[PDB]
Amino acid sequence: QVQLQESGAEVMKPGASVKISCKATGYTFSTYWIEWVKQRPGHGLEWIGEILPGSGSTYYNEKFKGKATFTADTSSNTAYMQLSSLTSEDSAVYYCARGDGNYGYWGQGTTLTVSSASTTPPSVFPLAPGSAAQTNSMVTLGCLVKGYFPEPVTVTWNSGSLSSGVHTFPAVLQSDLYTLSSSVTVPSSPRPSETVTCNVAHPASSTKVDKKIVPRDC
Amino acid sequence: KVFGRCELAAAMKRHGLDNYRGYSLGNWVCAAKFESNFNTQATNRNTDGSTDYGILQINSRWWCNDGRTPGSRNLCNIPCSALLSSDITASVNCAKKIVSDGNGMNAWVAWRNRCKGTDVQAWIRGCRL
Amino acid sequence: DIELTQSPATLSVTPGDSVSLSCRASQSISNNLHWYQQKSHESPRLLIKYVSQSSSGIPSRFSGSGSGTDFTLSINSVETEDFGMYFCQQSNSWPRTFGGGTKLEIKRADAAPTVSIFPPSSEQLTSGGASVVCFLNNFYPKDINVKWKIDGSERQNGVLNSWTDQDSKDSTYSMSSTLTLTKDEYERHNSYTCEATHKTSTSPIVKSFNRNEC
Repeated sequence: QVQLQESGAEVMKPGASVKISCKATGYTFSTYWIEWVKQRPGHGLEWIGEILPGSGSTYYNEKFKGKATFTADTSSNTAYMQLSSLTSEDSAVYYCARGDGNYGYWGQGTTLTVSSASTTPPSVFPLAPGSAAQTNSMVTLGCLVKGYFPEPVTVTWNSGSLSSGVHTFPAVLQSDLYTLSSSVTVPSSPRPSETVTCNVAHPASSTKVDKKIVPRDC
Repeated sequence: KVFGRCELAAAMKRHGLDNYRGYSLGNWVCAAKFESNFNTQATNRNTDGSTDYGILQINSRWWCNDGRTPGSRNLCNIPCSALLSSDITASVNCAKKIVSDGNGMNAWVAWRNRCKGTDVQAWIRGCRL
Repeated sequence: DIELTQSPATLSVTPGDSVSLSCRASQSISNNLHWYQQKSHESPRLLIKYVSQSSSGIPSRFSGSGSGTDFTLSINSVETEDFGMYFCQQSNSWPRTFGGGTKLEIKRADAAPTVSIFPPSSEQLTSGGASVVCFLNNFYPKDINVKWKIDGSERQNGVLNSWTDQDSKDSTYSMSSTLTLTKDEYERHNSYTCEATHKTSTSPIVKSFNRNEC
């Protein structure tokens, strides 16, 4: 089986650099070229360059020449890519792929985030209906998780008992910090009779919160 | 690895590239000159999916196998990567097949465009071989 | 570089229908184009190579043809599993170039959003900021426009929206849209309206909250 295993997510300050590795098993590693590709959300894919591991030979896309830098350990069977002087514009998913003309074998991707923000803990605010919803047959409750760095945060409701009717939204950026929100629709027999809690976990900072949703005052 | 004008001639000579299929030792060092400029890691890519490799700039389509070229023959039956070593044997050994192939050295554009007849001996000037 | 341009950017198809994707090269890349599929998150996956050779494992439903500067991937009878992004890449020259992607979404009957607005929690007001939130869950099509208004005046600064990928089970979208203020500005207004305009209605969906009512 031919496999390419890459390194995990990286979160970096602007101006630093990073080194993405690509361990490749299942073939004469000195034979094929490793090509690197970048996928920024909002762009297509962009070819960065290639390395023929062990030969000393590399070729850069003129754009990246000077900012990407390919090396390889024939011992270990790992090709590496360094990107230096990171700007916001560097935040993307990078991939190694073995150079077949087509790229039939790819690595799993590596996500790079570049930011000055520092690990921040989210505040969970419950969003209980002020009025309305409630009294009808389904009621929608929510959780607002804001101003956290970095991703991911994990949201479950009732520790996963409540799985259907959930919508957890994509994490959007607000002034260097992330914001997120989840919604759950329960039958009106459930809330407020039974408790409905949103469990929020953010590993980046060891945080675990649970917010019970309660009727607002009025 | 970047051979010397004569440092090369010598390794080229030892490999018996002189008078090869009527090709003097000069015909070769002139090509390896204009081609890779004596660099053993030289690579250049074409607009056909192919790549020329090492000192003699052998090409993946017919000659070697780099796993990514279309309509690959691998006449020299070798991984192109071998063509990148400092040991010009892969290369020198492979050029020998190219010649057999009845165009002769015309196959080396930079030869056949920079040292046709001319005075290829130039390159051996003072090359105590 | 050789620029490949793809069409259409997006495509909504009902399952079982046939589709053609177009990839046009800025110059003859001869027979040197491959098509990949990408579901959200994961690496691309080769469907076709050198315009038309089957890579084993790929469903016969996918076929390609073409030559010169125009290539086409055809997906005869689209399942629900063929939906993602679709790219063509060239291996003719360097840099290698990818087309901009064709995003294939599932078409489904129009469905109107259920809108919910929530006021700021007590807890929040203590940090001297107030987010009013607005869920518009399970709609189709995806085109939807939200407007916030505070005491009749529309408001545009401080609004943050987010959309869900298409529901796997029911093919709908949802989006939350949050208006964040300072406690201090929040406390000098009465009504927070959230109007949605959408295909499914000749008039807007409007959810309001009035601090002074109860």
